[PDB]
Amino acid sequence: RPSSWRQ
Amino acid sequence: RPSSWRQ
Amino acid sequence: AMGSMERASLIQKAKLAEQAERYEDMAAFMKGAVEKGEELSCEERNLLSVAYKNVVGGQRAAWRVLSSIEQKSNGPEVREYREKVETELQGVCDTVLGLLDSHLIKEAGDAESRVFYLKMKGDYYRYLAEVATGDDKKRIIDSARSAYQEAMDISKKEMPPTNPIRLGLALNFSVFHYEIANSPEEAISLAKTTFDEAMADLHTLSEDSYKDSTLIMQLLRDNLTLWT
Amino acid sequence: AMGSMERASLIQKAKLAEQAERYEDMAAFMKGAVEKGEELSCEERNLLSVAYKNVVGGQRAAWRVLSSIEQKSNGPEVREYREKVETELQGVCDTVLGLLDSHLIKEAGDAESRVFYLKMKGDYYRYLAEVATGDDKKRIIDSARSAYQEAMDISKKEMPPTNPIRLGLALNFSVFHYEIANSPEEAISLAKTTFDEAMADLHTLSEDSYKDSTLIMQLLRDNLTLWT
Ligand SMILES: *Cc1ccc(-n2ccnc2Br)nc1
Ligand SMILES: *Cc1ccc(-n2ccnc2Br)nc1
Ligand SMILES: [Ca+2]
Ligand SMILES: [Ca+2]
Repeated sequence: RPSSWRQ
Repeated sequence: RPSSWRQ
Repeated sequence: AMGSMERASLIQKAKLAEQAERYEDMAAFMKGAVEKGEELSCEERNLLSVAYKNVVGGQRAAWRVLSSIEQKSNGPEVREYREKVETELQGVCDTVLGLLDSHLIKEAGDAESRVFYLKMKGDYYRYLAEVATGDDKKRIIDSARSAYQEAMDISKKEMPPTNPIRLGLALNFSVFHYEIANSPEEAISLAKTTFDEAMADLHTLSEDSYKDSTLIMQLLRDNLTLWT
Repeated sequence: AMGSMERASLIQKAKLAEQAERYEDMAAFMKGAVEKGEELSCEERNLLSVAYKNVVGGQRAAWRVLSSIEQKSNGPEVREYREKVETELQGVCDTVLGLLDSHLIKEAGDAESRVFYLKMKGDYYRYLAEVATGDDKKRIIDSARSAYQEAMDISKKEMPPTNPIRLGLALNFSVFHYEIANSPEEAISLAKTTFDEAMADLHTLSEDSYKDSTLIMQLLRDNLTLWT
């Protein structure tokens, strides 16, 4: 549900 | 490039 | 590899893998179900088709990316990796064609099942033809043509012009004509005649059948728009 | 399995697999490159991370679909298939953690490489924690915490507050606090302090570095908006 690191 | 059958 | 699992369990897990978008798993489950030796229901045929179409569809998309890079370049790495993906794609097509030949097609007596499997056989020979370059390329093309043609003959005799499998078969045979057989006029003629004869049969359909048929008719229309 | 291929060839093919969106292949190529025993460059570390994050990311998404179906239901098939996906996910996490332990982390002396690998170690223990239920769940959680904490300590000492790996590490440690450790106040405090200290350092950056940093700051902001 929350944003972890992504490109 | 053309469309074959798809769902 | 699925020999110890119940047929019903393989089918149930194929549906779960579809929900999870795990199409490799889905294909392996449905391969196991086919290898139980019983004929497949309408729903089960759809699961088999969806699973392998998604697996090979990802391989085809990757092969096209890599083939494009290879063409622009022309070390050995791009060619080697395109070859690796190509071999994996060919193995999946061979697996599907083997299921159809042992023994789905020979046990399929109803028009809906026999046309469904022959359309699959045409499709997977078409995917083999997309990557073919050697001495068997012409024979691969004719194997696709022959399978599609038998399916067309049955569908015209046994199915209404709006039947979704008849429409999808005609759509894909027209793509075969255009992209594989270098016969764009045949492709356009087949698409137009298929669309027009379906249009004239729509009045016979329920609202839900109407929706099923017009969806595939729109794909024929999209191709005619692209091609003319 | 990649022992006979040149290191440079494995890296080149990893980049091709990324272009083709073949992340399983990409991960296997980068595993082979790591197993050559040489340290990894900044670019190579990114390839390794991207490959495995995409592989495990698909497994996590499938596990969540199946876990949701299992919870609504509560035959053995849903549980069995969730377990199968879970075991495959755990195997991939174990593989990555093994690469970090043999011997990427111990050879990483620069802050940028050591923080990068310790953030990875925290991430893959976090993914193990997402599915953990047995007697080792608390130890898995503490292994993630310990790895993140060492990375945080180094990054605060050795990196500017806008450094993208420092920002991404803080983002993921905050997600760990919120989702795994049941510490939403710690999660929010870490995200706010990280964002505010990065904002005050933006004036030192070039336009391209500014873009890199504000991208990850927006993810911190998105979480704060979700959480408050
Ligand atoms: C090739 C193909 C496969 C399935 C279908 N379809 C759509 C809706 N019902 C059915 Br059968 N059409 C074409
Ligand atoms: C976890 C992580 C991985 C890479 C990056 N990143 C983005 C741009 N440059 C770099 Br290094 N941030 C966070
Ligand atoms: Ca029969
Ligand atoms: Ca070193």
